[PDB]
Amino acid sequence: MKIEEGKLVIWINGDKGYNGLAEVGKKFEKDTGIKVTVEHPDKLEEKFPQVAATGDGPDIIFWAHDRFGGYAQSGLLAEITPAAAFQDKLYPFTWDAVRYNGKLIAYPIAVEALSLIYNKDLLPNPPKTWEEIPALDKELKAKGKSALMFNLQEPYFTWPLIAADGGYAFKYAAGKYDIKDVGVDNAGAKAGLTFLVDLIKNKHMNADTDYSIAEAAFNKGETAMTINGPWAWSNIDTSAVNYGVTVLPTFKGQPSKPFVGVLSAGINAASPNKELAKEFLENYLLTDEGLEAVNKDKPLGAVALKSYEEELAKDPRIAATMENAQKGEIMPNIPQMSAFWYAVRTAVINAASGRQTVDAALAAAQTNAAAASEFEKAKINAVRAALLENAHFMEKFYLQNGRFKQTSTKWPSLPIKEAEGFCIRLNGIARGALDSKFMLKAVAIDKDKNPFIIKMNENLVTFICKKSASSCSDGLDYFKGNDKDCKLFK
Ligand SMILES: OC[C@H]1O[C@H](O[C@H]2[C@H](O)[C@@H](O)[C@@H](O[C@H]3[C@H](O)[C@@H](O)[C@@H](O)O[C@@H]3CO)O[C@@H]2CO)[C@H](O)[C@@H](O)[C@@H]1O
Ligand code: NA
Ligand code: NA
Ligand code: NA
Ligand code: NA
Ligand code: NA
Repeated sequence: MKIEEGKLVIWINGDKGYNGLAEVGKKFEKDTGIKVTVEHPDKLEEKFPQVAATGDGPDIIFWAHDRFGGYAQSGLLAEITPAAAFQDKLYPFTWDAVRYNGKLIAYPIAVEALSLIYNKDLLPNPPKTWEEIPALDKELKAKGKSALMFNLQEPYFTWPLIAADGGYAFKYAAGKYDIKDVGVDNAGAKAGLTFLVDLIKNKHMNADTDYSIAEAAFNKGETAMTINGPWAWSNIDTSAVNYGVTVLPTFKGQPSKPFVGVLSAGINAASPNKELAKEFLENYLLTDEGLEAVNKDKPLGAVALKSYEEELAKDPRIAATMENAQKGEIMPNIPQMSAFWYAVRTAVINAASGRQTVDAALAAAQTNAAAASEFEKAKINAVRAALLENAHFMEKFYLQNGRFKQTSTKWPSLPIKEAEGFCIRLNGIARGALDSKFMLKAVAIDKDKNPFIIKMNENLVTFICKKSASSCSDGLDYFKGNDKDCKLFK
């Protein structure tokens, strides 16, 4: 159950250079005696918050930075505090990708963007526009080939087209990503997904194509182009394909806008090996030799470490990666990114299969992306459970005393005064309060992490309110005052 002291367990995705990373772990063990176990479990980014919530999981978790705000909201990550001399060794924008509510919550490793990858023997002059792909596919179909195959099961790969003409995830305004301003169903997003769906309708792509299908077709010379990231180049090198890496096609005259990911390494808040983890990441991995060992296994892309990036930048494939990154933008790291991705995944699959029109698929995704996160819903349920336990006490107290108040100016002391990061009190001053009614109110101790209050009456009718000035630190035994932006709990 508990993480073992005196060892490092690392999780990293199966498309990355995990054998190269294990070589870094071997060097760490030679120098320190500390064994390093690198694992690449399936769905590691979903497993981590499940097991880390209980104090389990790896010491170190690797993923793109977009997952990390959610992990931090759940209290799963240790704060990262590099010395200034170390911080200056990495590009500032990579630290900003892993900065959440003022704190660094991971070490940045590498900067990833998708590029267009093309077979130079089939296609010495690849297209500059998406619009010319249908004609090109027709020519290649006459030769027993196809123009383009890429993973249609993951929204990461289709997003650059959706974003090109105006799609966006969350608008950045007034100094934050605004989770109420989602750009998934505007005209530009609809234009881009419509074009992808048109390609499928016209048999230029097949809706069922996934990562392995598209990789095999490209690496076997059956399709002229694919869309993928630097991690994919290793398997192409093994193949007989002479490939180039270039800027993504434009759509309606505008660049495709890939979402740029920073592969990042966080430290589990429950790890008893935090100082060893920091030494591994700072002094072994984030060095020219450490990144090289990973890069030799599967290319990292551009790296966050300035010294090594100066070498990698001379590789034309890295120059092309950077060109596409410059036309995209950094993913937000905020907790809501999970809801955004799951929503767009379903939309693309549904529109591409014909199960829904583009308009209906994206209208649903727009709603789902802005809807209450899984964290918020779980928190509300868990806080409500604590309210129910206190309500049970209130009814026990009532039977014992004939009223809900202890005295005319004092409420009885509750059995569950804190739960799930909320303080819980009776709501309303006791003076003049009626004898056969009560209200319980739960307020967050950390109101940036849990920006809502929950209140419940004696018959368990519950409201969630997003605006309240109440504070758990005000030194009082009750709450008073009105809440705003309230909605019935169902
Ligand atoms: O689609 C469901 C999927 O949504 C979320 O996954 C997203 C990743 O969080 C995001 O980083 C990006 O993933 C790509 C990696 O950055 C890249 O290094 C490489 O591994 O390819 C990945 C894409 O397959 O985009 C995906 C969305 O496609 C969410 O975190 C997942 O739990 C969920 O399964
Ligand atoms: Na340091
Ligand atoms: Na910090
Ligand atoms: Na923000
Ligand atoms: Na690289
Ligand atoms: Na470039």
